[PDB]
Amino acid sequence: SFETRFEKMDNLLRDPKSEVNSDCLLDGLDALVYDLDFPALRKNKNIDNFLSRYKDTINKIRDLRMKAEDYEVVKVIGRGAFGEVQLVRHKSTRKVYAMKLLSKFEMIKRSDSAFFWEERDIMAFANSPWVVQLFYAFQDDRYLYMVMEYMPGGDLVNLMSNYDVPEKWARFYTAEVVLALDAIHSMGFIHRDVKPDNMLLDKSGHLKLADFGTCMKMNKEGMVRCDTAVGTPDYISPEVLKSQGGDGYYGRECDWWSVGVFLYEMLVGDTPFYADSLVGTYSKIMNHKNSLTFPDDNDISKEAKNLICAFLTDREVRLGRNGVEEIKRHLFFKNDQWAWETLRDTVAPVVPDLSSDIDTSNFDDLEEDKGEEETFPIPKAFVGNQLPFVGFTYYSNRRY
Amino acid sequence: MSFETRFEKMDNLLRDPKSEVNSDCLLDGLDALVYDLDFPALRKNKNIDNFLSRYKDTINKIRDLRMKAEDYEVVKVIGRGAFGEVQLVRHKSTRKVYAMKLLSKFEMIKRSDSAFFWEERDIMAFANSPWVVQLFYAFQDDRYLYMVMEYMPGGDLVNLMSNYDVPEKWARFYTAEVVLALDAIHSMGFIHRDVKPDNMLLDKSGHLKLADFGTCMKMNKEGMVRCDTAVGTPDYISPEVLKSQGGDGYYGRECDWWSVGVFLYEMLVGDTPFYADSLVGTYSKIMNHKNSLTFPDDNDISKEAKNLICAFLTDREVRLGRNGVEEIKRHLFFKNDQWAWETLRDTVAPVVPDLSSDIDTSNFDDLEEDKGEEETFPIPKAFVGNQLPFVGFTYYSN
Ligand SMILES: O=S(=O)(c1cccc2cnccc12)N1CCCNCC1
Ligand SMILES: O=S(=O)(c1cccc2cnccc12)N1CCCNCC1
Repeated sequence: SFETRFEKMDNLLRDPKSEVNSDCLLDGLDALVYDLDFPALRKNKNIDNFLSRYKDTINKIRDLRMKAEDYEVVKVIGRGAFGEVQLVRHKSTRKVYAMKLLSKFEMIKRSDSAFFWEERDIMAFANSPWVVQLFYAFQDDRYLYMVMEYMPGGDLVNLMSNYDVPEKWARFYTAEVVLALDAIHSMGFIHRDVKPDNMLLDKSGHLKLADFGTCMKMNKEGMVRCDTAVGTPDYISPEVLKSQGGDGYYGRECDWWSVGVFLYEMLVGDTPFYADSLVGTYSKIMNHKNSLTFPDDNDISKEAKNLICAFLTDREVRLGRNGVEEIKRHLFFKNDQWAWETLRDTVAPVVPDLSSDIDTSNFDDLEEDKGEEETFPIPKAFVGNQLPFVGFTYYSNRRY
Repeated sequence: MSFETRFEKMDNLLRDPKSEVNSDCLLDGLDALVYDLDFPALRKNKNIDNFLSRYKDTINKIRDLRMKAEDYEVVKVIGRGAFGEVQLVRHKSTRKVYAMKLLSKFEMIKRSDSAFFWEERDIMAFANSPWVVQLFYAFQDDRYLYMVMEYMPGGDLVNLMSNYDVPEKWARFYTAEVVLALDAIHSMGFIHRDVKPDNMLLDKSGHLKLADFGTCMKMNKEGMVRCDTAVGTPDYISPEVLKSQGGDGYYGRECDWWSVGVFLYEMLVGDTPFYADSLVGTYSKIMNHKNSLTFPDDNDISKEAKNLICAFLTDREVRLGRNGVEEIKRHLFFKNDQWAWETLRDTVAPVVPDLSSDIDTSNFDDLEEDKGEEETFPIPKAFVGNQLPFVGFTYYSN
């Protein structure tokens, strides 16, 4: 029908998940002009003509659309390959955020994943108090930007370095993590990289997961097929580690194993598979059956040792293989301070005391500035480097 | 501007028809970027092979959903030449009759001239004047631009003049409607440059409208328009536009009035005042208009008619209409007791077409067969971008 058509087309233009919404189209055009405006390319009439036709237009667009200079960088609060994360204040709204920058070039400079789609998707649509929230995603010719909510409480790595974590606390966090992961699993993802670095605390001291660059959609059997291991040395599960071209087919248990590693570390202060060198940790992980030993410390409760072991074991017998409910029913969690379904409503073990909306006391210092890093080389022929990053923008068609 | 402002100015830009970034335009940019990239040679680049593999599913569905050629049933061709054929079409779904124009993307690309259509699209889509043929839909594909306009069943003035020995009363009426039409086009800030009987069409009521505006241009600060472009059929073209072969020339709107003069002479005489066997012949006689312009020894043509024709057919500097349209309207030739300017298009036309059906083409000559195998673009080894000149042409009405 002539009506049905105008409508479907209207929906494809609106839907916050359509590959051709205003966000995708404005991006598509923005990408083109960006990937054409080079003297070597302008030699071609069409290109030159087109660009002059859209010169005034494209410029007005880039001034109306969300851009980097719309934010006042309060301070850098995290770095990594592919880019950094900075405490920013939106110049116009005065609203404070944690904006994540991603070097378009760096990711293109061998990253073999396009990981950022998962992260954009999850943080933008999860709508879970366990997931860091993405408010805006925009880009330019050099960086991807992810305007997320700021977690003033800092990460769990920082917390652990400042306190000798008592069981009560360890229980609380392990519990919030378990609920957080369960929520991510519910969205149909295996996290694959559960670690204290990605565990952040809000202004109330409650946990949220950030950084989902390793998340991968589970199949109908609830499994994942991967020939190359992903994650972190200390926390990678024996199966994700051994994952080979021979198959590489594991379930969500790999996350629970990591939770065990997480628990062991809070109580002990060391990782269950620490070694002189990374490669040592590798051997100790595969040999978990023998390498998993607790130091002679009379303070790790029976239950704690039990759960840690229930997690740090071969997938087939690992606690969690039979849904999250069997983890929750473990004795280690048995307490008289909270119940699972109301946990994030109980008072946290460490509540941050913040001086201002931009208080970064719970984040280690970092240099700032650096000096504009090298990006793509000026094209001699049409390369189209902005094409892989079309539709990343989350601004014109976001969900409400 | 607040964040709310900025956000909304942008969100409205996506919905404005008069916007180059409207959703339709943007959808072109993508639709196009798929065509001028989906070549085995270009697939080598991953950013391309990936970009295309991602939008394959989507882009196809899009092209099928949007307004496409096979949405129209071609009733009969009613005009050809230029870069395509004007055909009588009935919308398959709405069952509405339209005059659809086609423009070979390749043909334009081939012989430069791939920018004229912007003016025509704009004027016919936004003029909103009864003196202008209306553009309802403008869509495209990889090969043709399409301009779904309103059908003018009364045919053109060329046809009318070939069937009647135009009397003065009639000549006056049409000259008057042309004058009003052009003035309206001038009001939008355009110099027409190509006023001729071919583009003068009559509606079902026998009233004039201008079609084909692919020669109009925006008047600069002082109301002029420089230009350098070859000239086809100079019969109606003015001395200034002619002496402007190469950009070495700025002319006013009075170039259109000269054409109106040519128009009037032809209706009353039956031939163009500067006709010659060759194009260069006509051109020469046009330049030597101070001497070449003669009237036959049959004083059928009235005093006023001879005056106006001469008032138009003269050097720009002294040409009638250099002091606004009002001095043309006040000419005696138009002095009559049948109509007044401000109500002219409300008076009964000298020739009202009698139509048999909504698809009656009796007032249009049968056209030949093209037999043409419209050449196609060659497979590019790099990025040619033969779609970029036609990006933002797509236009829909509400
Ligand atoms: O800056 S973060 O990358 C970071 C990522 C994502 C969202 C964030 C929200 N607020 C603060 C920091 C955030 N981060 C802080 C210290 C370094 N460890 C990783 C967590
Ligand atoms: O068919 S047309 O091309 C034509 C052009 C533009 C709009 C039209 C609208 N209705 C009918 C014919 C139309 N045309 C009549 C015959 C040949 N002379 C040129 C004008």
